[PDB]
Amino acid sequence: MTRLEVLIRPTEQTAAKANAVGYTHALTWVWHSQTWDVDSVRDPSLRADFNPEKVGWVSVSFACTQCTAHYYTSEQVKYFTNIPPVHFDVVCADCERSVQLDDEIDREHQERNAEISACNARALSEGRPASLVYLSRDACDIPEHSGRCRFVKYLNF
Ligand SMILES: [Zn+2]
Ligand SMILES: [Zn+2]
Repeated sequence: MTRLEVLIRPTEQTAAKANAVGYTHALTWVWHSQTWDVDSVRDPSLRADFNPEKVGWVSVSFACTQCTAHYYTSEQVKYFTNIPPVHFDVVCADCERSVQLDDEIDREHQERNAEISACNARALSEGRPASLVYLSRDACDIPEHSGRCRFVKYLNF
């Protein structure tokens, strides 16, 4: 449960009338779940048309660029109209983790390939063929990588 505050202030074309009645801004808010607790979701600041006789909607849409997670909320704002739609097209909290695995996959390939190196060397000292090959994403024998890498179970065995 996270509050997202939205500040609305008059456009240039309505600012004089807003001043005349002394109503210079609206501060409103909506709420969102943990899915959208990410750095790129920040309290917006908007310009809209002050109008003394209308109530407008502010709409805030969230959508993940990597998955189809999405969320729509809205709130009424007195005396402001034509409020720009707010869109957060972001990488959601669950997808943030998935793209970061690249640093893990790479580290684990480095480790494995060190062990492959050692096995090949040992084999050359025992008079067996040194048949193992280093891993990459296109040819990987770590079972937990399957999908992120092309799992080739018997690559090195
Ligand atoms: Zn996502
Ligand atoms: Zn791999």
